[PDB]
Amino acid sequence: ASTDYWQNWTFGGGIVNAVNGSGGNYSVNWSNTGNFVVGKGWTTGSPFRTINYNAGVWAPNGNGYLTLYGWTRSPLIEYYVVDSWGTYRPTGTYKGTVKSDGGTYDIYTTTTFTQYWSVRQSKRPTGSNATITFSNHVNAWKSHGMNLGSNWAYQVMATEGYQSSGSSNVTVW
Amino acid sequence: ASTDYWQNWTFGGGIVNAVNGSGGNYSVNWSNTGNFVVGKGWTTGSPFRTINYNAGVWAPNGNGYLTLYGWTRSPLIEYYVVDSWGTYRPTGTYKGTVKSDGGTYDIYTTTRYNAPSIDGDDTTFTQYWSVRQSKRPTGSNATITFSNHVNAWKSHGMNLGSNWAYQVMATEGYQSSGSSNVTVW
Repeated sequence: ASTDYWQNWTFGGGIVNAVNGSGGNYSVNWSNTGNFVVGKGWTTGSPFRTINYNAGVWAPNGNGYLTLYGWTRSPLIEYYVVDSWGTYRPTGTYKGTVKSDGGTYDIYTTTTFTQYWSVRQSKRPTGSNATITFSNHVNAWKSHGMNLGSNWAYQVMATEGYQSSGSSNVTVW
Repeated sequence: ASTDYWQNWTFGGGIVNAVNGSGGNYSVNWSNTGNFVVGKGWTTGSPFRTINYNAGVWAPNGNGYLTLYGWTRSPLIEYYVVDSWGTYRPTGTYKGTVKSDGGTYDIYTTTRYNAPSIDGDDTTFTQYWSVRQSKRPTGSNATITFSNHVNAWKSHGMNLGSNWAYQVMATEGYQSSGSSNVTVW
């Protein structure tokens, strides 16, 4: 599918070199300081979307996430489906598990507004075509009282980095 | 001041080559964009901020704004202070004028849909605009004393939200080409 949206949010200092490539491809190399969220995706998110991606490079040196990222309004909720990370596996209040796309994910909430997380139990292999069947996560979240808002905002396959260095190259469709 | 925030939102196709430069510097070269908003500024906006910038290059070929840009929540409001533009000078519902930083600005409001994805939801949110009456000269250090604008808006019943989001000196483009180079502090 044609992604129709590119986002770079960079907070604080240091280097965050994000490149908005042709079609669904992007790259980032970083060395900060702060925090960033970079990704390609869709302007209106859907609980039904299947995200295809291929992480040609996934090389965080420290704290970084390779993750579906998006939010809803009414109410405002941020959500993540984390397929890989660096030196820190993100966690929160444990809610349950979901099996999807050949992996098992732990379900967490963090905190004011709430964030919803699915975090793969081990790092997903990268370099081959991968799918995130978002509906599996959405339905699992519902079963643990984690319901998304009614007004859907953007939805991206993102690289997030926090006070670290690294490189990623990701193609999204 | 040090900026602590860089934003690039790019919607649709075309080429939008945005560069997060050192310090408060950034550039954008674009062609045949859908819509984009690129800017350097601050994660938490303030109605009292004094924004300094220098646009070393302002070269839109078509529709493009050189504008202060930000958001509030409670209520949700998107706001602009437009110093220059390309072929299209932005307008809306005329409210009055304000003098600030050597220029005169017209004050406008516009409305946008809050939930276009929801069938039967026709609720809206408001945008506030100050748009310079003539294009501001670029290439020298320029100031936007934002409080002057906030105060003028207030006097026309245009009140900003209590919860402040980001605030950037932005380049925006819409179905156009061009280039900009701006340093923000």
